[PDB]
Amino acid sequence: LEKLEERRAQARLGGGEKRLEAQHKRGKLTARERIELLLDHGSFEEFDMFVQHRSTDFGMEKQKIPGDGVVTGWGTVNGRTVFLFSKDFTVFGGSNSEAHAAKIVKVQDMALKMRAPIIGIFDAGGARIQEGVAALGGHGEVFRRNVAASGVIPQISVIMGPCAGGDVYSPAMTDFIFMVRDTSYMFVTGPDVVKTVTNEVVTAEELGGAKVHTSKSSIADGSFENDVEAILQIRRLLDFLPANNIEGVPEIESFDDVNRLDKSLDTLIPDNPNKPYDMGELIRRVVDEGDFFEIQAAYARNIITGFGRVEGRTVGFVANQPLVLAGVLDSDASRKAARFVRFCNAFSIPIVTFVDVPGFLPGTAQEYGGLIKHGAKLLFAYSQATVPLVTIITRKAFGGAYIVMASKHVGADLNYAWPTAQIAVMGAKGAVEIIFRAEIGDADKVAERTKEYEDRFLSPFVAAERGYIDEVIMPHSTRKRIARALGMLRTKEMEQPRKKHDNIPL
Amino acid sequence: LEKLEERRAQARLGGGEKRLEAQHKRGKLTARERIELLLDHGSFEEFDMFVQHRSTDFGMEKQKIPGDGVVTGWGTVNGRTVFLFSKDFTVFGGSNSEAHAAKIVKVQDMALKMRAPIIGIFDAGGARIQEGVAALGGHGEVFRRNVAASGVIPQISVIMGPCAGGDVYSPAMTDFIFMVRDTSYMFVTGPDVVKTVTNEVVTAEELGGAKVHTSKSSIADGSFENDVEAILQIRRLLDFLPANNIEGVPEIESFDDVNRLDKSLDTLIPDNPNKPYDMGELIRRVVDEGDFFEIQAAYARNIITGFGRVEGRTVGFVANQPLVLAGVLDSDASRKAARFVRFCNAFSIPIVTFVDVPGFLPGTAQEYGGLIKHGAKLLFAYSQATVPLVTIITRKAFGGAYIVMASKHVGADLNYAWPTAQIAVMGAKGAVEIIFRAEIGDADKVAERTKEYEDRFLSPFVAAERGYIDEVIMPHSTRKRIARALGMLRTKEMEQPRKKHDNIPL
Amino acid sequence: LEKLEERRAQARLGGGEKRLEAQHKRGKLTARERIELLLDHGSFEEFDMFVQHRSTDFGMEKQKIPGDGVVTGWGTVNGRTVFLFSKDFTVFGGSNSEAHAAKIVKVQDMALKMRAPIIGIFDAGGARIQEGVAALGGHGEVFRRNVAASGVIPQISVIMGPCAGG
Amino acid sequence: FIAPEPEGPVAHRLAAVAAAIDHKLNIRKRGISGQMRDPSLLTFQRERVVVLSGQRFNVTVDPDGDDLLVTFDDGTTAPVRSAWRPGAPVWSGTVGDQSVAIQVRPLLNGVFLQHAGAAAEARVFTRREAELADLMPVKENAGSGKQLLCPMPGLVKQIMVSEGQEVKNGEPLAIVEAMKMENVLRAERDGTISKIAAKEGDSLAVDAVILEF
Amino acid sequence: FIAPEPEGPVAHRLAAVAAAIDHKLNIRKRGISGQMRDPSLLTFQRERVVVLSGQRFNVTVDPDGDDLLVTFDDGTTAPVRSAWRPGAPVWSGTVGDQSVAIQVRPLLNGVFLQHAGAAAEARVFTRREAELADLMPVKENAGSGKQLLCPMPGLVKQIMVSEGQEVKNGEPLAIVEAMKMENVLRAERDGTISKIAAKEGDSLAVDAVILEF
Ligand SMILES: CC(C)(COP(=O)(O)OP(=O)(O)OC[C@H]1O[C@@H](n2cnc3c(N)ncnc32)[C@H](O)[C@@H]1OP(=O)(O)O)[C@@H](O)C(=O)NCCC(=O)NCCS
Ligand SMILES: CC(C)(COP(=O)(O)OP(=O)(O)OC[C@H]1O[C@@H](n2cnc3c(N)ncnc32)[C@H](O)[C@@H]1OP(=O)(O)O)[C@@H](O)C(=O)NCCC(=O)NCCS
Ligand SMILES: CC(C)(COP(=O)(O)OP(=O)(O)OC[C@H]1O[C@@H](n2cnc3c(N)ncnc32)[C@H](O)[C@@H]1OP(=O)(O)O)[C@@H](O)C(=O)NCCC(=O)NCCS
Ligand SMILES: *C(=O)CCCC[C@@H]1SC[C@@H]2NC(=O)N[C@@H]21
Ligand SMILES: *C(=O)CCCC[C@@H]1SC[C@@H]2NC(=O)N[C@@H]21
Repeated sequence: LEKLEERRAQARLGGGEKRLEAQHKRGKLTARERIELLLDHGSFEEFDMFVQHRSTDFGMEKQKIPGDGVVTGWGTVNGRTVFLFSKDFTVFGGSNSEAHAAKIVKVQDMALKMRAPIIGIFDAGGARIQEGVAALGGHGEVFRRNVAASGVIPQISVIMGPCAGGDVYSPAMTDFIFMVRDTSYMFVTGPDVVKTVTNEVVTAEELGGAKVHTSKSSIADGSFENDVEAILQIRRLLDFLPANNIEGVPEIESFDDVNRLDKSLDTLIPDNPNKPYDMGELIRRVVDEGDFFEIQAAYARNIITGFGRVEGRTVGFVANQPLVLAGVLDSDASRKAARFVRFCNAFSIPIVTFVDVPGFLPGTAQEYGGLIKHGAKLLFAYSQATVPLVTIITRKAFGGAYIVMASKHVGADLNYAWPTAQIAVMGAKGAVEIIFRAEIGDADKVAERTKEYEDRFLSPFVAAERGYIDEVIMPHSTRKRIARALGMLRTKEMEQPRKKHDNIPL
Repeated sequence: LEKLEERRAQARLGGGEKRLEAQHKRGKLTARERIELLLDHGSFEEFDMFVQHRSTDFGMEKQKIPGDGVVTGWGTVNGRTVFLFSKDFTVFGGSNSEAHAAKIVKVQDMALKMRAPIIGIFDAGGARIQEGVAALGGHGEVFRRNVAASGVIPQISVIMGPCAGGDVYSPAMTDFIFMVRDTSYMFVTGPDVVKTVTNEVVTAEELGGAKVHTSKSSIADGSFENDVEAILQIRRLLDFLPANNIEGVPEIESFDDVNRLDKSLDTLIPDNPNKPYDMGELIRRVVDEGDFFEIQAAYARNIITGFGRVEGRTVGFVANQPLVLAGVLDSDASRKAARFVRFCNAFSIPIVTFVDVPGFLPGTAQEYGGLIKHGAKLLFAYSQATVPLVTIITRKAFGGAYIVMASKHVGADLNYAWPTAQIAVMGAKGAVEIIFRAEIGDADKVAERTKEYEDRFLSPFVAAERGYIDEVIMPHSTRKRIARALGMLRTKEMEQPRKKHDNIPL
Repeated sequence: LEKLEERRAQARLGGGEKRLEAQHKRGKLTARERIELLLDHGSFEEFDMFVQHRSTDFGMEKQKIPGDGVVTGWGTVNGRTVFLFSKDFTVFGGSNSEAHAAKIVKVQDMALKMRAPIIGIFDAGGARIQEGVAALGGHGEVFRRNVAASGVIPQISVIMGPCAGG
Repeated sequence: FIAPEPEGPVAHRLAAVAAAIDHKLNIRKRGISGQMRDPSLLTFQRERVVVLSGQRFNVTVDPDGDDLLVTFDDGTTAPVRSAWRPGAPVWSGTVGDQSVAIQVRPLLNGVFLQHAGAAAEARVFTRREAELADLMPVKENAGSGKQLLCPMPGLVKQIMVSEGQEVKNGEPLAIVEAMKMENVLRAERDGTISKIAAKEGDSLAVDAVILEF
Repeated sequence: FIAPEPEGPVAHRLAAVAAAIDHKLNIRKRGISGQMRDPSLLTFQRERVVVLSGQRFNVTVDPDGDDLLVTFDDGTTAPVRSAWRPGAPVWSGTVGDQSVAIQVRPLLNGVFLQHAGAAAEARVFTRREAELADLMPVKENAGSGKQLLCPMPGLVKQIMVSEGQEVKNGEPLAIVEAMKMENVLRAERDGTISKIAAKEGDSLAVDAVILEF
């Protein structure tokens, strides 16, 4: 009984006191400290605490550390069952091995079988070189289980240290990737190989740091100051998400009122059509208590995605941001919104869309980058959704951008419009230029026809007369209309035709 | 009876004799000529021949052309039912309208209901400006039906003319896009708006020509010299593809023999590890009669995708190309192979994979472009596949690239290896450097340990001893082993867990 | 903001004050009054309030009344979600047209999708003669929706006026 | 100039208000649906640590009917009564005997409180959470290179400052018009404008020099 | 130098062989599974058009049991007998009375045939297909520049050409080593080497100048 506790303490020591104090010196928590902070007090049950590797090459048999560089188990976050694994950087550098991957596979299998969220905490150095192809096989098993669990249970990856080589492909298939600034980085190939091949000198932070993956490469869904903040925000996020694709969104007691009006929204849209406004202000006015968990805030800032609550239930939000790039749709924003909409649809999360978009970003850079398929990704995600879709057009909706941004034609349930909405094929000037192309040399006649087109078509009423807009609502009633619409649409039933899977462009 | 035939002739005239002659002057066929060339002789039945638009704005009521700029209907290609629509460039420039989109919606609904392929021929000018938001609504309906039909029936888009604005988003979500060189182009935004906004002077060909979309942007799956060649190749591809996701691949009588050996394959792999070889030669020696329909041949040429036949049945092929970029995996190749594998799995097409890959492409350009998620796309597609998967490793399989390229660990059914295969975590030099970094200063010791590592681990037998490789086969029996394996695996049954859809990264 | 209120008031007037007065003279409520009486207080959300017909034959384009002769939407009856449409006898006699039937089809689709009861209030004069075979096509779409919803959601029809033809 | 850090009774009142807000939020949070078992079968930790901008308070929170009772290390107790609800910018109520109003702003894993001319970031942890948070390093900002670069291509609309003028943080510096939409640039540092490179009406490019701090 | 275009009996034999190959391929193709109705309930068009590298032959193909009979406009009939199967590089058989062997290289919508020193691209259409194909324009090659660029970064290892040497297409010009793999560059045009920019052992970036035509 005392020898068992002694063995437990020795296993908890991990790679030794020196490596633990080095980890703390870097400003990072240990794997067990991260697990303790993530879960409720006393709820953690650990699996495979005494697992050791069976490698006998290059003198590996002389160092057998229990746990083999990963801590696995399950617990509760706010009373709800979750599974998690945390790679121990002090044990062989956290490198993946056969038994390491076997423990991760066991925890993944249990999470999928019990229909519970699984959390991955990554602080490692890749795959163990001495293990050979067995580590690659274990990585492949982990990847296969990640693919199998996709769309069934939420998978969250927290990068709290180095992540290189084949390690990065496990978080990449999870739903959300979060990084810690200045201490974590991700790349398929390390700086040394980059120097030896491309003759380029970069550091780990420059190559794959948190800023790179949160603002450039679209890999990460967010970054945090340190480990404690990241783990607390993970706990906050878990309260938004369903446990699986069956139970639906969790519900809490809301302190907000669903019948309240916000008169400040009546003056949110500027009189000048060239003046931008903050759509995040509208989003935080609509959600309960102004609490909004934003996803990929630093990437593709011309669109906004994130989780809020309406009447105590999780609601996804997609909105164009006029403050960045005039709110146009480009490849980055399209891909970000498409991934968010696909996640929300997969887990039965209703989506509220605020539309203010003048079109797509022009130029050869967008066309050579595949803007066609990238925009088609968002169009595909919106047309594929069977969750409730509430769309509110605030200022602009022009042409294909109007079609893509959750219009009634692609399957939106309710489509509201503010009195300042402008739903048309294009602007009045370009429209009269295309239509009255013969009398282009005149000036007064062109101005008169432009004014006539502006008064006749750049309004929410041409679409309202065709039934494309369900109702033109006052801006101060936005939250009330959204709440009532979602309450009514909670019972929506809809299914796509039978298929193994769709062929959405990649 | 004579007035009906006169009306039919007037409708067949389209936009007039002068416009048809102008169309023929550019070297392009008319919509009806394209339909006649695509279908079997006398099999075309036309829908909505006399449909006219109902617009009354800007004097549109004075121009009522029957058909409204599109020819729709159904026919047979090699005796198999297909549906098709061909936009008529001589009628309002082929621009989409309410009745135009209604006809396309009818043909899409019939194609989805009959479980038959649908072919889209695009030669248009976007959406009709005078129609207003009704054209946008019709476009949205077409987009929704395109998304609904995805993964159920094969959708083929042939771009034989201009395609701009919201038009491009309908082909984008189809399975294959084919273009005609020097006469077709695709872009979301036209050159005039590009000049107005970005102050950049480009032509239609420079902005969205066939070469751009076949070699630079990944939009198109191929290009052809002219219209007749494109249509004949479309007929060939239709002969390759299944009618829907239920009937399976079509079967023909094969003139080739499944038991023949190819002694020339025994010397395909060069003795020098730095000498590349043509994997296309191996692919064309394995398929029946050397007939191989390649997909995206001009894009991401470090990997090869396309359709062949083994024993008269359609088989998909994915193979690394050592001739381009040493056969490494980058974002472009990963996305191309992932889309191909997703299409093949969606329609129950078995996939044969030839593996020769030293790893992934390094550098900041790949990491900043999202190499993590783009590479994970191919791994997701392979792990998600439930169709038969036969993998043959010829020369190299290093690190995570070995896992991605349809390894045993991600769900491959049979994994063969040539005697020249090298399955390891990395090269011998780097492995010795990592393992023996303490004594890296001794040149002779480093060389001796590198030789030992090369002899021990850079062989197909370490993986064979672990069961990762089913059999090491002689190169001359590759086709025989593949044919027997596919014949055995035809009865494979496997299913992913229940979900709305997966959350593959975009 | 004030122009939206003015447009809403003009749309609520239907086919004019005198036609509403004649409707009250017959002892009949208006379509909006019937909807208000049926649903809970303040629970009615209206769809397609500004929908207008697109017919241009026999001088129909000179009289475009918003709503096109039917009031559609959803509400709650005793706290439970219901969908309803009420034909407006003061707007073209309540006759079915293309946009009229389109609004009815929208409300039927929403009722079937949300698995909620749908209530039909009929006070009309058949199909609009000037709306050719488009009116018949809209009638057929409504019939198909009715057949599809049969046995899935309860369908209640209240005949509060003339109902003839199709 | 710089907001003073709360001291003495002001600090105690801010700590009590932060503890009460955290207690209310935790009580609401514990009512989430889908829990493995009944949340009533769990216990709330009385001992709490309140950190007010580098100042720790070891407090215990005990419910008393509707209001809370916050007890500090040195015997002092402070009942907290309020009708404040999350999302309300102002916290109004009584902390002990005095009636106070405190500005509440959202913060990551905490709240930002302003009261009696003092401002502090309030984070409430358990003892173990406080111990783990004490291990996190203090990270200092680097700053900008005393140059205002134009992040997007466009045309300069207006510049409201001249050379040799003092500008505080967040003050608008220039307006850039791109795709029929104005963009406002704000200073990320403090100092005097050395010189102005771009003039109003000029069509700048990506990462063009506008001014030097 | 340049492969002669077939003429006279050689052209007729090539046309007959192309027609026979097309007939065999069509017969195999018509037996595909999943057809709407029975393939036997359909007719095959006897009239065919064989376009032999800008030379048209109007032929009719009628199967003579195990053989094929091709009749031309001038009334000449050339029976065709062979055991050739698709994928075989050589077509061996008898065309009428003479026994011939023809090299078969497939191309898009046709085959490339070499026989008796003559080479021609053979495409077989119907009447309507030939009429539609006649509408297609003849597109000329745009050529290439006089500079040989380096498509990928790497190290130059070997150059087999020297100054003032005339080479034609399909000849190696340089070898570039990148990522432990060689890359052979081939000439896309013809021209004497006027100036060599890079030599062996020189590291070149992307699109670096190598040769001047
Ligand atoms: C991930 C990485 C950038 C971080 O390394 P780091 O943060 O500087 O920490 P270190 O380099 O000091 O390695 C720390 C320890 O972990 C061990 N380790 C890390 N990764 C390992 C792996 N994949 N296999 C075996 N051991 C590993 C090291 O041996 C070292 O042991 P030590 O403390 O006694 O020296 C670097 O270790 C790396 O690139 N590893 C290889 C991963 C990879 O595949 N990169 C792509 C190259 S193609
Ligand atoms: C597609 C496009 C590049 C090709 O134009 P083109 O090949 O040079 O042929 P044209 O410009 O001469 O237009 C041909 C005819 O079709 C008509 N047409 C083309 N597109 C049309 C549209 N979208 N709506 C209505 N009519 C259209 C033109 O009026 C013209 O009539 P005409 O023969 O009497 O002159 C150009 O027509 C276009 O961009 N159209 C708008 C589509 C779009 O949205 N582009 C993106 C801009 S943001
Ligand atoms: C239903 C019906 C018996 C009731 O008519 P009613 O109660 O006496 O009221 P009215 O006849 O005065 O018609 C009222 C108004 O609606 C209009 N209206 C009624 N039905 C209409 C229709 N089907 N189409 C167009 N307009 C119609 C009339 O023009 C009239 O306009 P008005 O007020 O300026 O005169 C009669 O209108 C009718 O039969 N309509 C045709 C419906 C039908 O198909 N009947 C079967 C014939 S086979
Ligand atoms: C004035 O310059 C009008 C041209 C700008 C129009 C803007 S640019 C981005 C949007 N895309 C598009 O086609 N129009 C919008
Ligand atoms: C000699 O230079 C060895 C370094 C090159 C290794 C090649 S480059 C592309 C592949 N990716 C990787 O990590 N190694 C392979």
